[PDB]
Amino acid sequence: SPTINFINFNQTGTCISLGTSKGFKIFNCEPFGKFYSEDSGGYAIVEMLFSTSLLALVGIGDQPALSPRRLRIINTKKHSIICEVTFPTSILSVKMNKSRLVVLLQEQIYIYDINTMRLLHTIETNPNPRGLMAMSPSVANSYLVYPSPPKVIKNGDVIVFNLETLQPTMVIEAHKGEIAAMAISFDGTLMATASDKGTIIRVFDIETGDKIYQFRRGTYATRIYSISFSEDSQYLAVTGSSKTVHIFKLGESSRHFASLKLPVETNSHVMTISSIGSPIDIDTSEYPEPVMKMVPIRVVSSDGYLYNFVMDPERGGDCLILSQYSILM
Repeated sequence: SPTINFINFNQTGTCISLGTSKGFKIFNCEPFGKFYSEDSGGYAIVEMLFSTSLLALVGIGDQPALSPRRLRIINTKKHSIICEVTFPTSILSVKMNKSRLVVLLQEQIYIYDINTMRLLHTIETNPNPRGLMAMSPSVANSYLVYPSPPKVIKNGDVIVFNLETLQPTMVIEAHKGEIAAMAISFDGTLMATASDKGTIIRVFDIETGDKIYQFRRGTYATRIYSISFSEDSQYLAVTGSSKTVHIFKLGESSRHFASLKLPVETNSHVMTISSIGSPIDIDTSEYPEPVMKMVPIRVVSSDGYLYNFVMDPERGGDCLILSQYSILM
């Protein structure tokens, strides 16, 4: 039985990247199935480009060849190695769209042309120990957002950086405290942020800097693990240490529009990621709660299961858990 170290969806929500102590795995979401697998060694980062065969790996450290300071770019259809780049400190994050690749270190950001692999720019950051950043999956609004703390008020400033021209566009005073999560809409239009107090979720317009939405999350401060826009930007999923997943609806303030309840059986210190899918149609029977259009949402947990929920786009509330599958069987 292997330990899970990393999980992510691809930019579309159709595939799952996963990295364990013994290899890495790649799944299709629906109909669920392993698409690729490898027993090489321990991995810390496994990141996809949308459904191309290119993926980026960083080994966790149980091998001389996969030090945490090394990005390796592989092709799964060719079984080839496109490239490898090394960095002065451990890699904390890797993000991609079809024009640029970004590697995130605690105090630097590296920005590459993804076809050439020519390094285009490097940003010197103040310490980002939590490896927080968000990158637009659309080339047309190709934006990267990353936290901008003071070098040890204004702890929750965020930098919006234009990847195409490699120049910063604005500073958003998003939060009063350290940033704890960030997401960017599929069209590179909106940004969503939360601070380490997880009480308030904010949504800004990238072009303006104008705060467009503010949601209250929970009552007492709890940690936030993830934020994700649905592709049409009408819903926003946030997961944190409460074992609850909250869905907020994007039309002063608002509490959450719906919630997902992961099974009581799961460990309570498990971290999760989610993605909200395009709506679909369901027959009433075979699922108590006659053909309504639900909104499907997927939640996958560190303990290694994928969960299928559906939300009622008009009534919200607590969402029904449709299904569950597992990784490494």
